[PDB]
Amino acid sequence: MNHYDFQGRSAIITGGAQGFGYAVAERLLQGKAKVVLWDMDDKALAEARAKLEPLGNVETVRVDISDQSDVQQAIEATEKLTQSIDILVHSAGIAGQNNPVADYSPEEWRRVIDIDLNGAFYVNQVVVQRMIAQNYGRIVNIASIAGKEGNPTASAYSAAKAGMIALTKSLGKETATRNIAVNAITPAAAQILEQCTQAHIDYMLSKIPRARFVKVEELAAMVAWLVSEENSFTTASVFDLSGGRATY
Ligand SMILES: NC(=O)c1ccc[n+]([C@@H]2O[C@H](COP(=O)([O-])OP(=O)(O)OC[C@H]3O[C@@H](n4cnc5c(N)ncnc54)[C@H](O)[C@@H]3O)[C@@H](O)[C@H]2O)c1
Repeated sequence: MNHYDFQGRSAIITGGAQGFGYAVAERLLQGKAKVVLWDMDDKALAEARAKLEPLGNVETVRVDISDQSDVQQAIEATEKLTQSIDILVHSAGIAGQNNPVADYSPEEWRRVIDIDLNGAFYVNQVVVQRMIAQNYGRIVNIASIAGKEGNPTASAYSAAKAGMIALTKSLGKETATRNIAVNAITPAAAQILEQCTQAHIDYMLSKIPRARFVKVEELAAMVAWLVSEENSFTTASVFDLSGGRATY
């Protein structure tokens, strides 16, 4: 096992109460970062803080990242809890319902874009402002393989994740002359997936050459390096976690 140092650094992790964000918070606490969990569910946040407290110092902020005003209230509350805001791992988002474009609900389309794309912009804006003021920052926007490939019957989700990738490329080059790294990750499906049929699971696994889904352990390990100081050159890039499926 590697060790990523985070002493003196503070991190914001949206969607940190469970799943990918929780696994990243668990690893950043091993690097002894100060972790602030952003999530919409106040109940899940309370269970996360209870599990993670024996691992280190953790704070929680209730916020809907698709509401820009709630994001503005969240970043100010976080400033009262930290000395600086050094790391952002944007993991909040929904999967959206599955439907062909010909049948997709306009309301569901707008809901997916607001949460998975507009929300990512709101969070990235207020956090990078602090990173600019301190001339330090590391950002990882957790996208998806769907953003690269355009999965059939998931157009809204795929379109939202592709915007997050372009947002990442744009924001990265805007801050390239500063000590700020802005990158994204395109993971495959994770072990959310239990609502699927077995035949549907066999189809998803047939597109992944490793024949298995990514473990939250493996995502958190790669995120931990991407938000460390040693990631001092690569920015506006996409790091893959698809197990051999992606071709670019
Ligand atoms: N798990 C997968 O198979 C998979 C695959 C590819 C990409 N992703 C992406 O990774 C992210 C989440 O992954 P996960 O496995 O941890 O899902 P999850 O359901 O286990 O957790 C998602 C968390 O984000 C929160 N959330 C949703 N909308 C929110 C909002 N407006 N404001 C604040 N919090 C909100 C949720 O409360 C939850 O805590 C998403 O961006 C997802 O698109 C997941």
